[PDB]
Amino acid sequence: MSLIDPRAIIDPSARLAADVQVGPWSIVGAEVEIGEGTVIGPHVVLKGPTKIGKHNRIYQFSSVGEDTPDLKYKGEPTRLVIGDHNVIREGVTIHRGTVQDRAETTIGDHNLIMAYAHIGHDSVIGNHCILVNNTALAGHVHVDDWAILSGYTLVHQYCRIGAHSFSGMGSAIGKDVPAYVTVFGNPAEARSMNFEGMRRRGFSSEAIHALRRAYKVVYRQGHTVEEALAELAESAAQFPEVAVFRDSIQSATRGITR
Amino acid sequence: MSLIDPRAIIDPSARLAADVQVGPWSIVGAEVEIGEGTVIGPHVVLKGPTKIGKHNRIYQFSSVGEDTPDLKYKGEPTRLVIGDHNVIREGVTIHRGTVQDRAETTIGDHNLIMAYAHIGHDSVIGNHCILVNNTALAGHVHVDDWAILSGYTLVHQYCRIGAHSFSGMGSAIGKDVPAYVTVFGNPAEARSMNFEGMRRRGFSSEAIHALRRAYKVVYRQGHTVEEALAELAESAAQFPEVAVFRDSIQSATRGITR
Amino acid sequence: MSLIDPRAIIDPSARLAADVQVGPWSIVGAEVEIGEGTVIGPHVVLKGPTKIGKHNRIYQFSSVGEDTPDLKYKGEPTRLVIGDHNVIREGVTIHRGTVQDRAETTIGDHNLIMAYAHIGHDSVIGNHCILVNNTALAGHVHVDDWAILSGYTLVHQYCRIGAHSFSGMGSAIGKDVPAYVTVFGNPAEARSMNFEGMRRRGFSSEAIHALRRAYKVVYRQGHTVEEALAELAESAAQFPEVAVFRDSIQSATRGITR
Ligand SMILES: CNC(=O)CN(Cc1ccc(-n2cncn2)cc1)C(=O)CSc1ccccc1Cl
Ligand SMILES: CNC(=O)CN(Cc1ccc(-n2cncn2)cc1)C(=O)CSc1ccccc1Cl
Ligand SMILES: CNC(=O)CN(Cc1ccc(-n2cncn2)cc1)C(=O)CSc1ccccc1Cl
Ligand SMILES: [Cl-]
Ligand SMILES: [Cl-]
Ligand SMILES: [Cl-]
Ligand SMILES: [Cl-]
Ligand SMILES: [Cl-]
Ligand SMILES: [Cl-]
Ligand SMILES: [Cl-]
Ligand SMILES: [Cl-]
Ligand SMILES: [Cl-]
Ligand SMILES: [Cl-]
Ligand SMILES: [Cl-]
Ligand SMILES: [Cl-]
Ligand SMILES: [Cl-]
Ligand SMILES: [Cl-]
Ligand SMILES: [Cl-]
Ligand SMILES: [Cl-]
Ligand SMILES: [Cl-]
Ligand SMILES: [Cl-]
Ligand SMILES: [Cl-]
Ligand SMILES: [Cl-]
Ligand SMILES: [Cl-]
Ligand SMILES: [Cl-]
Repeated sequence: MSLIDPRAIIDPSARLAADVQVGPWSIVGAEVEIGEGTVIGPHVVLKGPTKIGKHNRIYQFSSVGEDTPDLKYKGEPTRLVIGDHNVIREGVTIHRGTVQDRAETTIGDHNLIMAYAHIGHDSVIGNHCILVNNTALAGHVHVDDWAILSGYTLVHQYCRIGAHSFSGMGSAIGKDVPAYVTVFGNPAEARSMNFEGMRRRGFSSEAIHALRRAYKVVYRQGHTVEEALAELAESAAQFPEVAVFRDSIQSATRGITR
Repeated sequence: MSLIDPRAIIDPSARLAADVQVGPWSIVGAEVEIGEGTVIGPHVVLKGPTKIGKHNRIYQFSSVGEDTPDLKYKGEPTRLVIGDHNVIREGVTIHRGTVQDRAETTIGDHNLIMAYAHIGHDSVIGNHCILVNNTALAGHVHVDDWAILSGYTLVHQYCRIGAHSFSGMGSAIGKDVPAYVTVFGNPAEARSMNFEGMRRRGFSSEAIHALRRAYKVVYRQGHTVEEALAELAESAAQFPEVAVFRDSIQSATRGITR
Repeated sequence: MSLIDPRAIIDPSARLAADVQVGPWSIVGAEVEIGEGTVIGPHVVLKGPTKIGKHNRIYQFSSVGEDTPDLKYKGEPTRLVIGDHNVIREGVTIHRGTVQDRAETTIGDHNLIMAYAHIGHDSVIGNHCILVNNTALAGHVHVDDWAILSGYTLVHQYCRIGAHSFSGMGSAIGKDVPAYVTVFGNPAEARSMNFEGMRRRGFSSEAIHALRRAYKVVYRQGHTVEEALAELAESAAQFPEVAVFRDSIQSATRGITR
């Protein structure tokens, strides 16, 4: 019968587009905004200030928009922003981040965040990412587009997870993961690149070839990071996809996973 | 108090035996069937098409019968079947599986699926199994009778867990685990055989001895798998419990955990 | 707004201080006692016999006071006791323990038990401890004061975790961790001591020095545990912090994490 179930609790300051659905026993707290086409399941807790975009789905037992730990001071404004076409499965926890220092927690578009995954404060997820069951981002974690974190992947605070990268199940990531790289184990170790994912995306053969060579430059020829960046310079100018790889290594603050 | 709490939602398509109990704020969805003596706690989400048998117990915050990701086409029929005398603890997630290709998700009888454990699509659990807290079966996983997967055990798609086998806590299983074998670590490694389980089952002392010999044949004498199967043939003809072990090795598709 | 939400269920045997808050769709079961200033969120399940103290916060989807597995006999009395100023985040599970053999499950004061963490039967946690997300104590685990168990730390039954000790993310602890010791990995290995924590607690620089020397006596000088205890004796009599360390090694029942 009604799009907003009568058993849900909707705070008067929440703002919901006219077609939003909310299931029974869900709570949509103060300062939570929900855009067109989004479906909130039953037994969902939403807390704000939080903006959720269009055409999202949030499943049962999720807590989205929770308090950030250790604020600089009491009542520093925080925020969580979720874009469009995302799926947040059961039991997921997502915390807000601080606004003043531009460290909101942010999730882009077309992401899949699977059961019991955890998105810690100030983390930023791009587009078309997949965080499989029980993945946990500790805090201040940046996950660039098309990355796949397999089940039970744990990510240390401040780590960057490169575009189109891949972690194996149960991986424990302490350092940055360069774009395209595949990591496994606890502690995580680089193995290869996700050539599969490149093909599914339609990369040319020449760019794949140039990425395979780039992997060897960084990981298999005894170079220092500095020497590898200088050697990749030329290929990175020719192939935007190698520039993605090179740029991910240059902006690494915690060293790269090796 | 009524057996179906008045605050629970029971879909007009669901079919329940007359003595079934359902707690407050629980949803028994469309196309769910629940047999005699089952108790559903509070805050449970059941979705279908799902058959739950007799004398089961399903605890709070569990999502039992969720959607399979792996559909060939929109509305391909899918199903989850749970047998009798099972206990499904809090927070457990169980996905359905496809009917057409005989790949339904199936759980037999007398199983214990402990908190936050995850049973992915198309998986098949036998009888008298224990999946400890946070165990995850990614998909297409077969758990044979009496197996124990210790807490936080992660199992790769398509793996077979043999009868009476055991995994140590935090194990990450990528290959098949032969019957009776104990495995540990990330990545998992074979260590020994579950002699304790054998004695709790009543095995004769000759059969336990033959199984200890069989472990060494496969794992300690430098034999190939082909060589080991040939050498086990004789003992397997004498002892049904050694045939279990031999048969588990012969039907391995991902290699055996070593 | 009423302190006890009209949608919560409060068993007539439960005993609450007058100012206790209890959110919608929460169950305070039989034999649950709750003290002054404690706040129970929505969607919380409390079962007894369980005592919760003063100024505690228990978040959504938590099951606090659950049954102990395999009691000596049906209806052997069990209990869980939680002290004051504790925070129990979402999805946390805490089981009771047996009363007769002094094995209740007990939690002291000023503890932070983060999302989806698990406290198994007969476990004892002191004061000012942090169990990060998804930390799991299997059963009969003792956690001394100021310990920090990072996310996804798994603890085998009967282990003791010493005061001021630290585990890295994803650690799988199978033996005792001495006080102050930092451990990492699956299986866990000792790396150093938590000198940071000592500084934040205000230890004198002479006591930190004596603890650094004590670490080397146990771990870096080829001594047996017996030898090391004899050599530490003198410093332990002079510094109460080194006695903490020595006493944690002497009372180890599963060997120490090395
Ligand atoms: C189906 N493929 C796998 O399950 C491999 N995989 C990566 C992965 C997983 C799922 C997806 N998608 C789901 N909907 C769309 N995409 C994509 C890649 C794992 O993480 C395995 S571990 C694991 C897996 C599931 C639960 C618990 C655990 Cl531990
Ligand atoms: C009591 N034995 C253990 O706790 C050993 N165990 C195997 C095991 C565990 C339980 C059972 N049963 C429970 N009811 C009946 N059987 C049987 C074997 C583990 O998985 C340890 S780890 C762990 C354990 C519990 C929670 C989280 C974690 Cl991480
Ligand atoms: C901020 N520090 C860290 O996040 C480091 N940490 C220890 C730690 C963590 C939190 C706290 N507190 C929170 N409120 C007060 N204290 C203190 C120490 C981890 O366990 C990282 S792993 C992890 C972290 C969080 C979620 C999932 C995972 Cl997997
Ligand atoms: Cl909108
Ligand atoms: Cl999921
Ligand atoms: Cl956080
Ligand atoms: Cl993997
Ligand atoms: Cl790879
Ligand atoms: Cl692929
Ligand atoms: Cl792309
Ligand atoms: Cl039935
Ligand atoms: Cl679903
Ligand atoms: Cl459980
Ligand atoms: Cl699934
Ligand atoms: Cl073993
Ligand atoms: Cl009190
Ligand atoms: Cl009590
Ligand atoms: Cl006691
Ligand atoms: Cl938390
Ligand atoms: Cl327990
Ligand atoms: Cl760590
Ligand atoms: Cl350290
Ligand atoms: Cl320091
Ligand atoms: Cl102190
Ligand atoms: Cl020892």
